[PDB]
Amino acid sequence: MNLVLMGLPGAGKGTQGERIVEDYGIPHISTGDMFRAAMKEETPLGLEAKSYIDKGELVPDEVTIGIVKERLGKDDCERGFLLDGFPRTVAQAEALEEILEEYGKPIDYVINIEVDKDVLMERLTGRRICSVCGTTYHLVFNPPKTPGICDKDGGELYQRADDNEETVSKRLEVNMKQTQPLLDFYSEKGYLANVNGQRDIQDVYADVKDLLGRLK
Ligand SMILES: Nc1ncnc2c1ncn2[C@@H]1O[C@H](COP(=O)(O)OP(=O)(O)OP(=O)(O)OP(=O)(O)OP(=O)(O)OC[C@H]2O[C@@H](n3cnc4c(N)ncnc43)[C@H](O)[C@@H]2O)[C@@H](O)[C@H]1O
Ligand SMILES: [Mg+2]
Ligand SMILES: [Zn+2]
Repeated sequence: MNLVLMGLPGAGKGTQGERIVEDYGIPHISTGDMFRAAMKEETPLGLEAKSYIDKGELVPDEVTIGIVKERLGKDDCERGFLLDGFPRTVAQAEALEEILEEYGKPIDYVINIEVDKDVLMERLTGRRICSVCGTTYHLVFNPPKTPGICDKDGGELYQRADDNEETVSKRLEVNMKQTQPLLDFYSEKGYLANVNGQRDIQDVYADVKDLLGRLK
């Protein structure tokens, strides 16, 4: 199963992707997570990406395409994969098309998780992330069993650096500009499937499961 999840900041790509990987065992590849892991490990990649990430701007296509090409070439991906947050520009989509021919693994679906732009700020300012595994919670919409710690591993939950109001505004602006072009690109390819992500997590996942159940 070759999948791509797309959506505006805070729409719920990670929340739905974790559910997909637990049902299908494919690797969950999020470029955002890769960038934050790089920053945490203080690598050259982390240094390069941090500037854009802190501003809520897109990390340049070249370096981003490069780490995805490398990542998809790993053995854990020979049985399928779940891209999350990549591609997010038409240029990245065209590049992904080329890359997948190489690794002989064309896209089955590009799932677009649609949530009103006006309710995303609340999704992000109320978000808490696990410092250990990266899973996310929400103070109101999906709270951890115990405040301050992850259900799975007890790690401390914190607020992602770019989830501040100022940065979210830039993130929304930047990605909204990229949204129609990406939808048009995949609609034409026929890989696109829009899902209403502004409902309970389970209702959203049910619709997603429906789609994936159609693939061999
Ligand atoms: N390809 C690329 N090219 C260039 N630059 C790139 C790049 N990829 C990454 N970058 C750089 O990296 C930065 C960060 O990228 P990235 O980490 O990919 O940012 P993002 O796309 O904005 O997505 P988010 O992680 O913020 O949200 P999400 O959709 O996963 O939502 P979640 O499930 O956590 O949910 C959010 C909250 O909502 C809650 N929630 C989830 N579902 C629901 C629901 N159904 N109902 C109510 N609440 C819900 C959750 O509990 C949580 O609190 C970018 O800004 C850019 O600088
Ligand atoms: Mg995410
Ligand atoms: Zn955790």
